Amino acid sequence: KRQVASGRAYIHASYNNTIVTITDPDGNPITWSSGGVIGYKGSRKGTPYAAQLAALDAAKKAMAYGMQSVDVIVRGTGAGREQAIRALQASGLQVKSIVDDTPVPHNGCRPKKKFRKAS
Amino acid sequence: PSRKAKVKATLGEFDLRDYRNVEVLKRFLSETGKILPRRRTGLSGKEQRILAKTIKRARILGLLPFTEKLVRK
Amino acid sequence: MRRYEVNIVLNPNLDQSQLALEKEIIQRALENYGARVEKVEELGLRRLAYPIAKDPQGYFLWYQVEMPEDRVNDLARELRIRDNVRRVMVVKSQEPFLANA
Amino acid sequence: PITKEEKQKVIQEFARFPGDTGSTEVQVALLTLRINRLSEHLKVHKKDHHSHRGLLMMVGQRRRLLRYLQREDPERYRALIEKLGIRG
RNA sequence: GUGGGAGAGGGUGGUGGAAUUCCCGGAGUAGCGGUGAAAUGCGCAGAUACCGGGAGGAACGCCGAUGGCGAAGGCAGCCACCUGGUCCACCCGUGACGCUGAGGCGCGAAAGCGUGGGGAGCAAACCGGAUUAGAUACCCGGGUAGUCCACGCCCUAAACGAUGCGCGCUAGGUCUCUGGGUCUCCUGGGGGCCGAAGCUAACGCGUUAAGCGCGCCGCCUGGGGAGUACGGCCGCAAGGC
RNA sequence: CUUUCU
Ligand SMILES: CN[C@H]1C[C@@H](N)[C@H](O)[C@@H](O[C@@H]2O[C@H](CO)[C@H](O)[C@@H]3O[C@@]4(O[C@@H]([C@@H](N)CO)[C@H](O)[C@@H](O)[C@H]4O)O[C@@H]23)[C@@H]1O
Ligand SMILES: [Mg+2]
Ligand SMILES: [Mg+2]
Ligand SMILES: [Mg+2]
Ligand SMILES: [Mg+2]
Ligand SMILES: [Mg+2]
Ligand SMILES: [Mg+2]
Ligand SMILES: [Mg+2]
Ligand SMILES: [Mg+2]
Ligand SMILES: [Mg+2]
Ligand SMILES: [Mg+2]
Ligand SMILES: [Mg+2]
Ligand SMILES: [Mg+2]
Repeated sequence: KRQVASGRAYIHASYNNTIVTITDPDGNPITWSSGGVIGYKGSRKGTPYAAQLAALDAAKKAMAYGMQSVDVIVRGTGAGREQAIRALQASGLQVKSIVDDTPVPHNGCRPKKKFRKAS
Repeated sequence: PSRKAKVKATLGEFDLRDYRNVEVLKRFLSETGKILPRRRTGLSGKEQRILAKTIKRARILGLLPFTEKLVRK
Repeated sequence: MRRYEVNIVLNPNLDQSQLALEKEIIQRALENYGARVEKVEELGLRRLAYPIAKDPQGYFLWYQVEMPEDRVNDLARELRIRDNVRRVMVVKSQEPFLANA
Repeated sequence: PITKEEKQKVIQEFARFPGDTGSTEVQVALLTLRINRLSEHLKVHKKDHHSHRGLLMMVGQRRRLLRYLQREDPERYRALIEKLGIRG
């Protein structure tokens, strides 16, 4: 209930789950979806299938605010990233563009043991 | 392949020590503020090595980018 | 002495008076430290690759000096004091190493 | 550092004859010069151990040249020492 | 000596952006996270995902190498000052001034110790979840010392090329870093590979020798007991020799 | 995932 149309679609994909946050032309989120948003509770959450149902929901919910034109901003490689992008490309929303914006440090903090053994 | 034609080739003689020719320097960065590898920059050990310091100076001066977003994907 | 290059970037929002003022202190400051100007370039405004102090543009200055090396570091402590001066960078001068020439 | 002046100013000041660029008096002279600047630099930067080695090296090279001197001509020696200001 | 060169060699100061954490503001709801599955955990005092602002600590992406520098330990954002080593050309100066080096003095990763400071992330110990027959572990969630800085102590290591230093002599080929030249190659220094002669138990080494010789130092003398006992020296202690 | 002994 605002009417936006033109806006941004943020896809935050990770190997543990995918979450889509649709927002306005300058940041403030309108509606968000995720693996949890929809049924899927644990492992199933990550799956590229959910990455779809999530994108769609995000858009559907976003269609209510009267969305249309959207700019997709992917963040992080993970189980079903490209899938979210495709979902949006369908749905209804017109995908103006897509852009990898995943963050990478210029070597700042020591990662958890989990992600070490690099160099 | 990576043979999209060297960057040194498509370019006339220029001072590599000059950290303000944003026009020319801009040339050695990819679709991001990343300094191109020798096998693209077409430079040489010594050259390449100086370029890299020249490009860093710029960035600090704000003339050149540290990193860009990737369009497409 | 030695030959250096002083790069100075300040607030792109300076009216003829404010701007011409900062240069007053710079010109002054240089002297006060032994900086002997050999020449200058004033490119002025340029679209920065990224924002500097929220501002997306910058006003550039370029002075090539000859001064007591043992005071180059102090000369720039001074230069950075100013609030409109958001970036100062001194550099030892060097032969323009060519390439592809 | 040591300007070319700073340097040559010493070389002439010790050279055994016009053109003497590397006699023993000269060499001991230039070394005493570097050793002083360096030991001066280390008065501060005590943690700069790396540069310290270079000192030990010069200090060696020096007494080793003096040793040879005081052996060949005991006179030029006492001359050189009192002059440069070595021993103490 | 004169003239040049490359370099993450070292020390002090300054400074740049990426990211993480925290705090403030907005917009926004019901989950986020995490695994092999999960759970602990965090979330309606509104978390996660998104935007803007701030603070702080630590490290320094691409360049970056199969690269470089140092005697080793080791050293990489940028800038300036201070400073060590080292290479090439000219062959100008001294005139054997050389080599090695018991002891000595100094240096010496990490962990560790003492006083003070700092503390974002990571994380011995520890507190929990899970897995398991059990789990004092691996996996997951927290987390203290510590990791950071200063000053002082510690002195060890697969401190490795597991290969002491110096010099002379003995096919080449190829790639590379750096200097000089008459610069499609010659010549000097350095890093790699293949390989003559030769060496080796074999593996392999081979002008960067592990080949042929000379000089000086350190060291070995079956495995275990044992780097232990004892004694002495050093150390605040742990411990070291 | 772990997944002992002979
Ligand atoms: C001689 N003194 C002891 C030494 C022990 N370390 C050993 O485990 C004992 O017993 C047997 O030892 C053998 C060599 O060490 C071995 O490996 C046998 O496997 C064993 O088989 C099973 C028993 N059912 C039979 O002893 C159990 O899993 C364990 O004891 C297991 O070590 O016995 C083991 C043995 O008696
Ligand atoms: Mg030097
Ligand atoms: Mg001669
Ligand atoms: Mg003679
Ligand atoms: Mg130590
Ligand atoms: Mg330590
Ligand atoms: Mg302590
Ligand atoms: Mg843990
Ligand atoms: Mg933790
Ligand atoms: Mg060679
Ligand atoms: Mg043979
Ligand atoms: Mg071989
Ligand atoms: Mg005691």
